[PDB]
Amino acid sequence: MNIFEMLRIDEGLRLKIYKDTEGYYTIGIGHLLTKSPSLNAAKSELDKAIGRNCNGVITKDEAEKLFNQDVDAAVRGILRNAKLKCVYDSLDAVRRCALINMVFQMGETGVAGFTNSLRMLQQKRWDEAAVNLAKSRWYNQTPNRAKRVITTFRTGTWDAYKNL
Repeated sequence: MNIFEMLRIDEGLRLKIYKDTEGYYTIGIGHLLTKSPSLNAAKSELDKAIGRNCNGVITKDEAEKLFNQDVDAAVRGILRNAKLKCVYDSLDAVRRCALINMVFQMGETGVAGFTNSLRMLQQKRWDEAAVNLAKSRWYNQTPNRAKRVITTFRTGTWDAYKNL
């Protein structure tokens, strides 16, 4: 299992514009297009992102290309962020995947706000951090996904994704 396989379990693959759990316009493998309520604004972001006239629909191929850029940007964001890099560098390979997943879903900013959990993960207090991460809007809004990520930080294994 790797970061790409893991995120594709969590995000899915949709070739037509769709709405987030949050109601936002997305496509592909969790690629948010706009937080704006117009399908028209979304369609315009899509064609800008792909470089063609898409009419709301993309190929597998374009989906994967967007996914490649997004994971690359997530990693680079972690590495550029003062709060995040320090925790990343301290973690093992599997837990590193779990932080990347959070960054992809919520953005750098969002994750950097989990101050106390970050602190516990750096300290390698796995059980405590798992309990603290669960006290969040994130966990309450997307509990099955959050709990997969949380088990990943708790165990350091890919067990939560075996099932799936």
